[PDB]
Amino acid sequence: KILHRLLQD
Amino acid sequence: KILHRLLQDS
Amino acid sequence: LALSLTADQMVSALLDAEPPILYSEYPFSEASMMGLLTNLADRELVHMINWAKRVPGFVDLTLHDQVHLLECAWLEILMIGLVWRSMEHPGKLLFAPNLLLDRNQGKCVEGMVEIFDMLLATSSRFRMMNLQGEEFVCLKSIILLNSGVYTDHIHRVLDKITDTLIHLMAKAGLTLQQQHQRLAQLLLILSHIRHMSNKGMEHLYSMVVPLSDLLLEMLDAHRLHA
Amino acid sequence: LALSLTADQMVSALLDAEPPILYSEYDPTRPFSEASMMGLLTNLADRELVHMINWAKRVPGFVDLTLHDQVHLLECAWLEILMIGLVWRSMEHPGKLLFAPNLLLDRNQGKCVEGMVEIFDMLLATSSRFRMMNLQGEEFVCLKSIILLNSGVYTTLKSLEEKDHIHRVLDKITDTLIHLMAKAGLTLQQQHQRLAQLLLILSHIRHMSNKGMEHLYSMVVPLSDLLLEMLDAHR
Ligand SMILES: Cc1ccccc1OS(=O)(=O)[C@@H]1C[C@@H]2O[C@H]1C(c1ccc(O)cc1)=C2c1ccc(O)cc1
Ligand SMILES: Cc1ccccc1OS(=O)(=O)[C@@H]1C[C@@H]2O[C@H]1C(c1ccc(O)cc1)=C2c1ccc(O)cc1
Repeated sequence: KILHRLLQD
Repeated sequence: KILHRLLQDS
Repeated sequence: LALSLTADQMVSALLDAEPPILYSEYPFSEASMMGLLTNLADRELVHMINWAKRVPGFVDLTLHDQVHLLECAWLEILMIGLVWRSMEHPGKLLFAPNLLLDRNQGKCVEGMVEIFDMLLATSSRFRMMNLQGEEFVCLKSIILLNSGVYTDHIHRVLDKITDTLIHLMAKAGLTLQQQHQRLAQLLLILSHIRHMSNKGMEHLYSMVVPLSDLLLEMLDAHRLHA
Repeated sequence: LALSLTADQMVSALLDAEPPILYSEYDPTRPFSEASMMGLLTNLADRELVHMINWAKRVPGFVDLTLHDQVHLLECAWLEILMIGLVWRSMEHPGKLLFAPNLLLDRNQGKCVEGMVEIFDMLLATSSRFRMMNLQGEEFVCLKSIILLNSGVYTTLKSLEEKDHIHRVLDKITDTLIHLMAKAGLTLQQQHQRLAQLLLILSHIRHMSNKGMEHLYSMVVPLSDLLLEMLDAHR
């Protein structure tokens, strides 16, 4: 869930 | 094409 | 000639050219369900072609150009009509007056559930906005001419239909701000209808049914780039 | 939370949130092939996605959404956003696509990978269409924000609540666009016409995205882990 992580900086 | 016919059809 | 039309003449022309609402052949397996839709869609295609000829500006195009627009926009046009028919039937898709389907019935075919929900979503979105028939016929014509133009005369006509849409909104007593907001809301929906069409044809050209020689001819137009 | 923005404030917000124009790795010594071409594009897109994610955070209204909804919008709109950015960069380079300042390609170089020249011509046609209408940067950043909030707004009682907020934001971006066109000295039928013209192009951008992704999830030349994750959302 990379996108999920990056959206959480 | 069959579509050609219908577009010129009466 | 279509450019010389007034906004009221535009609407009147578009309303008068409306295809009739056809009936389906009088539970569902994947084959029968697909059979009914294919038959219904095959029959509708004939009226759409005659409807297209009466869309102001469409006859001005070469036969090559007419065929191209129809090939690109046919499912979009079928879809917006369906969504419009299902206006006053929340939760259901009214494919025909004798064929009113819901989610669970859409699960009969592999991958159709997803498009059903989108179609239902578009319908309620139309319901929420109180989409009027005058606006609907304008939208449907836009689909025909815009899908797909980038695939000048057409843009002159597109501007005209835009003029008509705003003219309708001004008639209904909308303020200037409400006018462009509503215009935008309507055209953005067309983006989703395009999406539903593309995903729909993704499956359509993988399939069971007999499928019309005309219907396969419309499908073959989209396979060329699969 | 951000509906209290004037048009001018909306614009600078969008303009200051703009991602940079990233560079490729080519290298015009390498004779180029389908694999090299695809690698360049994949590496490029992948790095752009990181900037895109962080740009989205700065789009007014976006962070007011749940993380789930944020994920979904980006999963639906990423290629659309890459595409319109591509089309925008290439506005001053007719018959060419400026993937990067060092990666400028024509349709013939698009033939290097199968089924790509068709989308290439469409991207070209869109780029020219923008040049023809003389699209403005202010109009562009608005368009791109619209794509982000609209491409996956439809596709619970709380899920309908988030939808209404997005609609409020989109209407605010419409107003902004109209505001811009009005200041340019456009009439009113002109504003409405231009508004309609721009939004209709989003349909084509969606079309290119769908057809684009249709080819991408048939594959050779390893997609990045973030790109695979985005790509997986559309099966
Ligand atoms: C995506 C998909 C998967 C499986 C089967 C069909 C699929 O395509 S779909 O997106 O749902 C599509 C939508 C809708 O159901 C399909 C369909 C249609 C058209 C032709 C045909 O041979 C079969 C189906 C619909 C429709 C039909 C008639 C109308 O007047 C209006 C709309
Ligand atoms: C349709 C298709 C077939 C074969 C290979 C790729 C295909 O997709 S395409 O429509 O051309 C697409 C468009 C454009 O080239 C492709 C592409 C891209 C994205 C990710 C990837 O792994 C490979 C390509 C483009 C792009 C790239 C960077 C940008 O900043 C903006 C746009």
